[PDB]
Amino acid sequence: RGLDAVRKRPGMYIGDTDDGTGLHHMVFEVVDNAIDEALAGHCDEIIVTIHEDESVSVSDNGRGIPTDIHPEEGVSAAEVILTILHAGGKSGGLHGVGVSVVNALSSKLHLTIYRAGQIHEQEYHHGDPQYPLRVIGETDNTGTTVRFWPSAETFSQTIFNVEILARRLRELSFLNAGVRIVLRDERINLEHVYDYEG
Ligand SMILES: CO[C@@H]1[C@@H](OC(N)=O)[C@@H](O)[C@H](Oc2ccc3c(O)c(NC(=O)c4ccc(O)c(CC=C(C)C)c4)c(=O)oc3c2C)OC1(C)C
Repeated sequence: RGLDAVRKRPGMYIGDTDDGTGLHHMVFEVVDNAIDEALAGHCDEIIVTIHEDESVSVSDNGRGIPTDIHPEEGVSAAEVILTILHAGGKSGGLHGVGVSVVNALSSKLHLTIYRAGQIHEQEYHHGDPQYPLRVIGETDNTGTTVRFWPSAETFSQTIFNVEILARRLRELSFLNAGVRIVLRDERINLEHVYDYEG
């Protein structure tokens, strides 16, 4: 029920769902979550991939979203982040809502966390967890990957424009010294790297 308010008023949260601004806002909200991990001093690389299947991945080398079950809540902290709107201040719509809104408006979302020597994943359909967050391997790395398929029920157009993403990612690179920002478009075999060390 945590995501019901977003399913009911997608436009209020993400912006215009027709003109493509709301659609690209979905990527920017996930990137903003990775930028916060960089501002916290924990992340210095963010990779945005537009996939052949038209889904988008955002991967960071941050701490990784915490995976521990808060008995209070009964589920992994990550599931709380993905299925409950935060309480802080917040293309039209709201700026800084983060991944909960993106989850709600995605037909599918796949979460991978690299944390505490372990690889954890969870899948959502339209914001509903399909199974509890689970361990699937070991890793020496840390960070978070969010891959999402924006809902064809919510957005009249679902094809990401590599130029709109590239232009905003260059602004963010300039605004965030020391963060290596990579954009990959597998549809056209493009890679851009923006690295402003300052
Ligand atoms: C979408 O998640 C975002 C994160 O996005 C990314 N890409 O990392 C990032 O923006 C930021 O991530 C934080 C924000 C706060 C803490 C944080 O305070 C940590 N400190 C702890 O000792 C800790 C350890 C376990 C634990 O369950 C929690 C609370 C869990 C939270 C805040 C989800 C905190 C920690 O390890 O990781 C943190 C992380 C990874 O805030 C989220 C979780 C909403």
